[PDB]
Amino acid sequence: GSYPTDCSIVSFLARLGCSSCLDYFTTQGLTTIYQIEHYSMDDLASLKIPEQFRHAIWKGILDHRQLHEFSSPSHLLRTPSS
Repeated sequence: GSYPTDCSIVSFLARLGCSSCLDYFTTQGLTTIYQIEHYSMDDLASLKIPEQFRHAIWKGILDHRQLHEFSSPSHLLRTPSS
């Protein structure tokens, strides 16, 4: 519902076994996983998601972010700004 989407908090949470947590996401306006693809433990906690769930959920979101940006020691450089 509401425009086409890919990964939803419903399926995203279902895979982790915490679909009930959706109420906390919807209560703030989050229905898609992408909407929180870059969510922090703070934001997740702000929505009212418990620490026992925010961690699991947060973990799932992080794993999704790694797909877009991988990490490796001594491989690629970057141009830092102070």
